[PDB]
Amino acid sequence: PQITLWKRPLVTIKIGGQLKEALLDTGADDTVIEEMSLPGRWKPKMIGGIGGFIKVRQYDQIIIEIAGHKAIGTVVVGPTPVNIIGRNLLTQIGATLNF
Amino acid sequence: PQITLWKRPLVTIKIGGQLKEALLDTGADDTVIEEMSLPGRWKPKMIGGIGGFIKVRQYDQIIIEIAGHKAIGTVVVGPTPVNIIGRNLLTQIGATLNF
Ligand SMILES: COc1ccc(S(=O)(=O)N(CC(C)C)C[C@@H](O)[C@H](Cc2ccccc2)NC(=O)O[C@H]2CO[C@H]3O[C@@H]4OCC[C@@H]4[C@H]32)cc1
Ligand SMILES: [Cl-]
Ligand SMILES: [Cl-]
Ligand SMILES: [Cl-]
Ligand SMILES: [Cl-]
Ligand SMILES: [Cl-]
Ligand code: NA
Ligand code: NA
Repeated sequence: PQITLWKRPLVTIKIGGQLKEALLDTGADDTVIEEMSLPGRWKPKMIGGIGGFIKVRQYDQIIIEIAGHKAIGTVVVGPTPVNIIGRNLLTQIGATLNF
Repeated sequence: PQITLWKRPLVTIKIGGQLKEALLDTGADDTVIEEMSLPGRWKPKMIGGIGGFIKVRQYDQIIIEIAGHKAIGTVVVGPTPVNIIGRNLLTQIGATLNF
């Protein structure tokens, strides 16, 4: 698809069998998801946004569908104001920025 | 141009006669620039993201050249850790997400 940016580029994702809404975010290195349960072990990570840092739980090789495209990669979980799909999984679904 | 997302989508911008590097950021509603002076009136605003909120000064009708494309709109200025081109100006240069 071709997505214009007059509105937020929100898409449906599926993770852990659950449907969620997420922002396709070229300004995010990482994929950041609201508090939820994921399988396996996690390791710690500090991510920094506009208003400082938050601690998150990093899970690798998580299976997630994004706007209908399968990805498998790292997802970090923590107190984000919105689910964010960052460049690590945008590259997996073949997304580009064009103008 | 077509920008792949293996790396941060950083471009050169010109604003207020200065050159800066900025992130093309589809996850950003607004265009947020680090502390600088801009001409005209301004009003205070709070904007928030990962970590919390920052106070910024909102300037209207500001022209920015974004990787060679001129665009005009609101720019907010404050203690952001990175210069960000948000959707309010990405739309003006015709930027889209494609996959
Ligand atoms: C109202 O208008 C706004 C409101 C909010 C924002 S924002 O900067 O807070 N953000 C909104 C979003 C979190 C809902 C835009 C994002 O693109 C920021 C943009 C951003 C980038 C860097 C630093 C600060 C902000 N990215 C970001 O926080 O990425 C996080 C997660 O991944 C890491 O990669 C990034 O690079 C490493 C750190 C960040 C980490 C911008 C304009
Ligand atoms: Cl919107
Ligand atoms: Cl979708
Ligand atoms: Cl990954
Ligand atoms: Cl605007
Ligand atoms: Cl358009
Ligand atoms: Na795992
Ligand atoms: Na103005």
